[PDB]
Amino acid sequence: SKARVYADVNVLRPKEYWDYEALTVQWGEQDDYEVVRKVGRGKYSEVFEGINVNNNEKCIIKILKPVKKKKIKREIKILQNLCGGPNIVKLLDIVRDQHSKTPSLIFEYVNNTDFKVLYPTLTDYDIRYYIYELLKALDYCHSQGIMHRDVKPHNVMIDHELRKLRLIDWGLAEFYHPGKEYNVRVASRYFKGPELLVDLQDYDYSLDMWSLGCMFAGMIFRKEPFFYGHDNHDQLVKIAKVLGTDGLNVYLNKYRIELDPQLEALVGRHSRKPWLKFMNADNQHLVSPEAIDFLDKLLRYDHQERLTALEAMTHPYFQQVRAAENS
Ligand SMILES: O=c1c2c(O)cccc2oc2c([N+](=O)[O-])ccc(O)c12
Repeated sequence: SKARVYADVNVLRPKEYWDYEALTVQWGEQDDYEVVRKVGRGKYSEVFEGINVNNNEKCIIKILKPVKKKKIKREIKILQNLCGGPNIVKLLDIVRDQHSKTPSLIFEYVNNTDFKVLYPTLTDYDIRYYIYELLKALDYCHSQGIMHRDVKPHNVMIDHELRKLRLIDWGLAEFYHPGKEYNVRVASRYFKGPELLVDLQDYDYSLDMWSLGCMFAGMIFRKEPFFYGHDNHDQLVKIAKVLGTDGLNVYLNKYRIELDPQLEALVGRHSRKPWLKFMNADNQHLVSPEAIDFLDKLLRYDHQERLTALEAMTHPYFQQVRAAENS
């Protein structure tokens, strides 16, 4: 399997663009940034809000708790290559953290409003708008030969007041190379694509489109997460209970994949459950034929059948967003 788009991006670029291991950081000075308070944590990162001592503006300080250095260079190299892209967080500086020998990434400040409180208030139009903004970020990073691999509400910061969106945490992001087999223990459980769950390792940018689909489904149906599995095996079961096993079967057959016996039994057999079956009084104001058509084209077992970020952006669902933009 290989990406249907942007497959040769890293093939055409200098080895220095994607060879993150050869990266040598220009360590800045730690006293240049002052921590003001904690704001959260990734899987292996402590995040704080700070202030640049020199120019007094606000910044974000992400201390990469022991991640592994190979992994630290990867994230830095990717952030450097993506800086300036639409709706992508911007890396301003890189320093050493006193309490530890942990690198510490300084980002431009991003005001975010917790999605758990924000999402319930978004109107039909707001959802179209923000998803389109997120799509701009994905088509951009894909066009630059990079897969984010951890798309989820938690990594999409939105300033609802200024209507600004930023795709964050590129700690699991990677460079796409045709035919390469990647690790499947990426992304967060609820947003893991079928490829990660059946061990199809030569996956590509399309993985992000599945995760986007999961986020989108949770938003329009007001059910988060939309696929609520309790472990990776159960996650595939939850997906199969909605998309049906008929399609799962065609997929496994196409890619010559054999589900282990345990997982195959857990999956069982299920008929497809119509998207409209998920509509109720709480989400009626968000479920429209265009929303469902767009969603349907994202949540496909076959990663090769999913919309690309560029195609997604031209879907009629976003027609008003584009119209408004062309002015
Ligand atoms: O990983 C990040 C992150 C995280 O894991 C958990 C909670 C907040 C975060 O914020 C970030 C911000 N930010 O808030 O501007 C910028 C870049 C990042 O990588 C992160």
